[PDB]
Amino acid sequence: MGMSVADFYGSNVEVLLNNDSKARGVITNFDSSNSILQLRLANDSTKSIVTKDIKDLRILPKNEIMPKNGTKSPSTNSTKLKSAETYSSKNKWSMD
Amino acid sequence: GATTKEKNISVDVDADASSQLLSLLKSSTAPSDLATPQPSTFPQPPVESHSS
Repeated sequence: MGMSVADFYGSNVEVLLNNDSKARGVITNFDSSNSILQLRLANDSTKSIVTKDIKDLRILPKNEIMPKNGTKSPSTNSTKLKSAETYSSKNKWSMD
Repeated sequence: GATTKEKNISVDVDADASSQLLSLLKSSTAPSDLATPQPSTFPQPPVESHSS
């Protein structure tokens, strides 16, 4: 039907600017009066860009954006920091 | 059975929606802004609801 940008706040998308340069990041804000868009990129960096310099916009795929794979990946299986005294391999239950 | 593409899934992400975001920044677009003038109404309620 039709939605406003407030629904797409926090969306990760890529944007090509009038100078044929590309930049992608997760949106944080947009001001109607000045049309000014803040993007918070996953490298812990903030960047404010005024939308008027946008030549074109596109939404990127969710996860696996840089790396290319052909698996469903139902679980993230991540263990960054926070370690316990238990180890798990493949799956806790097999042939169950 | 077997299909041409190994991946099918369902999800929701049409390539045409990306154009709507760039279309909004470029112009209002609205329901009509190109064909000849015609009798139409554009109500704008203060609050929108999906269920009632």
